This record gives sequence, structure tokens and C-alpha cells, in this order.
Amino acid sequence: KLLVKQVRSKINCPLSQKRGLEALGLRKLGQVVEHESNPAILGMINKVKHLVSVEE
Amino acid sequence: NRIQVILECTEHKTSGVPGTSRYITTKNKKNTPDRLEIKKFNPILKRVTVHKEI
Amino acid sequence: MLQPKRTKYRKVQKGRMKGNSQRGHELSNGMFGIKSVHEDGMFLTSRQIEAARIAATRYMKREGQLWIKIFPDKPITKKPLEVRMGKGKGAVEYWWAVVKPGRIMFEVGGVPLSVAKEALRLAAQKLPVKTKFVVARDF
Amino acid sequence: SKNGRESESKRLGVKIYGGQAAIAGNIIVRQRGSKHNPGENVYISKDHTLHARVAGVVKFQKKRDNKSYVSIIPF
Amino acid sequence: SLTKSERRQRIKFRIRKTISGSAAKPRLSVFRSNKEIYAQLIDDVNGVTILAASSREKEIAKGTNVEIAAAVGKLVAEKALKAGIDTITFDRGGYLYHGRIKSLAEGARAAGLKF
RNA sequence: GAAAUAGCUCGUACUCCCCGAAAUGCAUUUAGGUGCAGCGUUAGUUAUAAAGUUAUACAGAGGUAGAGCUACUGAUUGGAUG
RNA sequence: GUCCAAGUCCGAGAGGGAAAGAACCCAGACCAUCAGCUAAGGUCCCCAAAUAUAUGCUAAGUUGAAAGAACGAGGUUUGUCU
RNA sequence: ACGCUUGGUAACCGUGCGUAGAGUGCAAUGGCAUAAGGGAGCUUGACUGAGAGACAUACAGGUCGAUCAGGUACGAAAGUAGAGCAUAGUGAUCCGGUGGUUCCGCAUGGAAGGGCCAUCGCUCAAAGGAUAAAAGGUACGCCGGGGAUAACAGGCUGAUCUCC
RNA sequence: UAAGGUGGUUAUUGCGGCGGGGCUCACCUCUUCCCAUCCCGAACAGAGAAGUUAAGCCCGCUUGCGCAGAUGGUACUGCAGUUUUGUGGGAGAGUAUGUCGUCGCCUUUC
Repeated sequence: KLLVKQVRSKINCPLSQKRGLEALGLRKLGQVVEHESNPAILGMINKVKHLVSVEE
Repeated sequence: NRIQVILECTEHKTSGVPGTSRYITTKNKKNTPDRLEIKKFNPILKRVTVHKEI
Repeated sequence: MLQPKRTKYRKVQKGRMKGNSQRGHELSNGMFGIKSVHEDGMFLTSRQIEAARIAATRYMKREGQLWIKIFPDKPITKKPLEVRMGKGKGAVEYWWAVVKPGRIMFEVGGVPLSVAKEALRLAAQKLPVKTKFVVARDF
Repeated sequence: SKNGRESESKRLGVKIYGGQAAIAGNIIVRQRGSKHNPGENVYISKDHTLHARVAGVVKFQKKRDNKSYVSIIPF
Repeated sequence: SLTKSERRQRIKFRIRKTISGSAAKPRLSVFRSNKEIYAQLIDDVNGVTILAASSREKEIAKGTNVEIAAAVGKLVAEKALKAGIDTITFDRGGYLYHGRIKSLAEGARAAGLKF
């Protein structure tokens, strides 16, 4: 179980990377969501890792 | 030179059967003269018959 | 001037030269040469090629050869003056060769180092490229 | 100039791929010349178009001097 | 392809391009040669051969090659109409349908083996 | 007649709440206008619901970047034969 | 400048920074408050915050905004071979 | 490539090497030798009634196509044939002409005429064709709009120019 | 064990060279008949068994021509910032090297 929180803004990001955030439970810069560690979510984190921060 | 020919059935129009069978084909007025005749299926008589160019 | 005797097409599109030519950067049949150390591709024209060749041939009068490892194979066009933009491509103006960073252009085999450095330095002043003097490893 | 003419594209390319299902009359490949040859349960048309014959799964399986032989595994 | 074998392989290729056979309705290949003509029933979809006949057994009477081929055809027909095979696709194996091949085919047609 | 017609310019009056585009494609006596498609709003439908979006695993067809030409077509530097 | 393709923004978008700029960097404004934490960018004064710490370079006011050539030189610091 | 009178290595012939450099009517691309290239025999499926299912898709349109029935051509039979190796060779509607048709036919019976199927007439070439039928001047001009668009000047860039 | 027939496997399976073999395969002898040459029994077809491994065919060897081909490195490229780069993917060519096939079913044989 890892915690991921959006640190940057999706205003100048492409549509793919902007939908990659909505795929997770992220809709605002002040949010933080907890997910599992399956290999499916660590492709979304790799897609948008410059916009989020994964603590644990 | 390529003309449009109309091959009408020949054995038709001799029996008491209304209708007329025709086939609209193309030909050449120089390479194949003299009223081409071809055996085609007559849909009225239900048998193959010789159709001659009109 | 160096240009093809004939070719399939007269007009050729002006492509994009991405540098660091990975072929033609080694010396062969000659021990001294000049190589391009520029940062982007260049168009070496037949006038520049002939000028550099004759400048390097006037030096070292009859000693050694001058290998030219390049050829102006592509045609560059230019529409006439006082013409508005766009009625088709213009007539072929001249012929040029693509030179990418790392390509060797001239080579000398006969003369020693003292003369081959001066001749190549005299020839490199006619080319629009920053050139460095390279010597072969087996020397 | 004298160069301003062209024709409309024919929308060629590869239809249903070698891992998807087809049915009795689904166009598989549109070509200009038989570069994808028909295999099992796949036939070719007048315009060198590959048609399916039965419902199944497509399979290309290039072989025999680099020649595609599109076939269908029934299911 | 003119060595009397490549010429036959070409015919066999352009015949097998359309002649085949499953477990039901198999293929009937023939091999001529200078003497002792052979015939065989092959299943091309699964490998295994069903049956095979030849003019080398205690059933063929000596004579002309045409009569020998007719007898071999009758024998292979009577042998194939035992298990239940009723239809066949007769190919040629690169031989013209005339002479011993036609005699074998007619000897098989006089019996059963609908084809 | 007559408030002729204007594919043209100008003007178009109170408040609050919710949603929210386009400047593309095909035609046109057509290009600063329209017709249809594309994008919007309102309402109603799929339920043991269906479809969408992103990522992962698996499986496909391609001929771009690159590369090469003694692998064709065209071009091409230098030596040996002639 | 012009004609296409893959994205973003302005168009229809307030706020902060580059001194002032529709697009550049950060960032998507329901109101009210003399509350707090940060992004880009900064902490000598105009003008909020370091005349903060550690190491080296520059002597040209180069520089403190953006942006420069072929070609010269016994400016200086530093690594290897010699 | 090697031999041979004309005959000349570019005519025909003989023997080898030759995966395709030939040819496929006509441009280019793709394909084709187990031929789609060439020859011989027999023939007319260049048939009738039709279209499971797909590809393109604003619409109008366009392309491919498997089973069934009735009679055929070739083949011993399987089997193939609903035009050409495949993509260009084209023109909507209205109107008029020809062949077939107790389909209708204005009180009744005919007829004129119309309807249905097959088919003909348009460089309507400005080829989605505004009419069957169509060229110029205006410095005597007028009205409605445009910096959507030029001439002078300003702006960006130097092809040209000038200087180093 | 050997041979013949017939299939699967993208030439690592092919081409060439050197030696061996023949119950089946092949040349080999003839054209009255079935059949055919835009001329020829050359090919196809038929009738036979005097001879033969000479050739076709099958075995064993050959890196010779072909075909296949790494590891490493490089080019190129998706995402993020930028003069620099970091993260992943990763060629082509070339070198070492490999290859004189392999897998089934029937008939006669040991």
C-alpha cells in the first residue's frame, strides 16, 4: 500500500498524461490517495511521475 | 468502332409464348462484322438458344 | 566543376541534416586530412570544392595527390529576383554536398607532414566549415 | 506549373489482425496484388482481397521465403 | 525442369494445389515406373496412410500392363471397400490420364469407391 | 406600387443560478453565404447492465528514423589489368 | 511569412514572475476574513524575505535581461602525456 | 559464352550458364515461374432469380463477396466458369425514342396516353451538371462593405545594395 | 539394415567437388496396336527384358560457393529539463562462429 499525492498541476500536460491522473483518485493538487503495489499502478506512476510524489 | 449490339432470341417469337429474350452486349464494327450469333440462355423458354444480332 | 553527368530527377527536396556522420570519418589511402568539427550540417558547393582543390594543388606543386572524399550530388535551386512567393520550385542554381560533423573532405598521401599541414591549412580557408587537421594512427 | 494532380486514396491496409475473431464473410486484407496469400479457410477475390470462409481466429504465420499465408483456425 | 523427374514434380505440384483428402474421401496416388505399378490411399490432413496396392502379391496374373493396372485397380477398390471408405479423390501423380492410369481408374470405377 | 431587395454595415433594454463550443471535412455560379458531417445543451434509454479512459501481460500487420548497396535502379573517389 | 501533421495555451481565462508583452515559467478565480504552508522566481536599497555558510574562478564593470562569426593573442585556473 | 553459308555476336539453329534483369495492349505501384507470362483442343458463365457478411463512408454514390434454385461449357472425375493480374477509360435529374407487358386506362368496349423491365440521346470538359437558349466598356459612373486585400509611409528578413 | 512411394519443417535443408551401391528405381530395345510431334517414339503413350551402375537416384566426406549468425559497443528513439543530461527500448553493418539437415505414415527386405 503506497500513498501518492499530486504535487504539480495538469494545465500544460497532454491529454494522455491528464487522463492518467483521473485514472487514479487524483482530481486536485491538494489530494492524496492510497493504492496497492500491483504492476498495473506502477505504469501509471511511471507515466505521470513528474506530477505526483509517492511516499509509501 | 465499338458498337452496342442487341442479340435477340431466334427460336423465340415463333411459339405462342408472350415475351422476347434479349442480351445487350458490345462489339466492334470492324473486327467482328456480320451479325454475331451466340448461344445464350433464354429465361422465357428455360433453355439455351442461339441469339443473333439485330 | 564536379557535378553528375546526369540524374533521374532535376529538383530535390531540402531535407534535414542531423549531425555526427557515422560513416566517412576515418582516413584511408592517405595519412593527413582535414575533418569538419562544426556543430551542424553544411552544404559544400562545387565552387568552394574547386577553389580549395586548386589552392591545395598550387602548394606542393607536383608532390603527392589530393584525395577528395566528397561529391556535390544534390541540386540546390533559387528562384529569380523580384518574384512573389510561390509559383513552383525554381530552376536549379548549383550543386552541393552534405557535410556533417566528423566527415573528412581532403586527404594528402605523398608530401611529408611539414608540407601537408601547410597545404591543408591553405585549402581550409576556402570552406565554410571549422576544420581540424587529423593524422592517421598508423603513422 | 504542371504538377497539381492526384487521385483519392483507396483506404488499403490490413483489416482484422492475427489475434482477433472473424466471421463467414469478413474482409481480412485489402491489397493491390497477392502479397498476403490465402491459407486454410481463407480465399482470395478478384481484387486480391482476402476473405474469410468460416468463423474463427486469424493467423498470419509468415513462411516459405517470407510470404504471408493468412489462415483461420475455426472455433 | 526437363529431366523427366522435374517435369513430373511440376505436374504433381499443380495437381496437389487442388487435390487433397481428409479421413473421409482420401487421396489416391499412383506411381507408374517401368514395371510393377503401385497405388496408395493417403490422408493429407492427418498423415497416416490408409491402404496401398501393388502388382507384387499372390493375386495378380501376368500379362499386359493395361490388364495388370486394371487388376490392381480392382484389388485396391475391393480392399478399400472393407472399412467403409466409399468416396475418393483420384489424382494422377504427374501422369497423363491415358493407358495404365486410366485402366486403374476404370477398374476402380467398375467396383465401388464412388468417384 | 412600397415597409422594392440588400448573402452588406450598424444597433438589439431587468436580475440570479447551472452547463458550455468552433474557426475542421465534403459539395456549391462556391470561397466574408449556405447544405450535411464533426464539436454543445435539455430530456429519455442499456441493469444479473453496457460502454468509455489510463496502465500492465500476451498476440499481431507495417517499411518511418537509422543503416547499406559486390542486393536491384540512378549517381560516384582512387589504383590494377586494356 | 506560408501550407500540413502530433500536443498545449489564447481565443472564451482571472492571479504570481521575467520592469512594462493575448501565447513564455508557475497556476484553473463561489463569496467574506488585519490567518497559515508552498509553486515559478528571489532574500543590499527602490520593493517581502540572507550584506547567510563552504569551496574555486573573473579584473573585463565581463556580468548582474536575451543574443553573436570566420580569424588573432606570452590573460588566467586546472588534468594527462611529454 | 562457345560453334555455323549468306549473317555482320544484334535475324534462325545446336550446347551450357541463367529465380525473373522478360512479359503481363496503353502511365506508375503492387503481384505473378507449383504463373496472373506463352501454346493447342473444345466452347460462350461476357447466364436467369439474387446477395450470408464486410471495407469505405455528410448525402448521392462506390468496392469485395459466401450459400440456394433452373439450365449450360470444359473435364474421366474432383472441380472451375455470374468477363479480362488489380487499381483510370467517366455525367445525377428532367424530357424524348425503341423492344416486351389485358398493370391502369376518367359512363361502358376499344384507343390516345401513362405505369413496370431492358435500353438509347448531353467534351452538361466550369465534369454534384443554377436556362432549351448569352459577349464587352465606363477616366461620366453610382450604391453597399473591406485594412478579410494592393499603391505612399511604418513594422519583421536581407534575396538585392553598401561597408569591413 | 537398405530401398521405393507420399507429407510436415522460412536453404543451418540449396549448388559444386570427391569415392561406394543396386530383389523394388533408372537408363536400355522396338513402334503392330492406345496415344503425339506447328519436323522428329526427342518428349508423351504402348509393347519387352540382351545389357548396365555409365548417368538419374541413394549413401560417406569436403568450408569450397551459398545460407544462418552472436556477446559487447554504436546510431536512433518514448518521457522529464535543458548548453550540459537522467531514465527505458535498442538497431543496421562488421567480427568470432554454425551448417553438407530434421520429423512422420505405408510396401518389399535384415
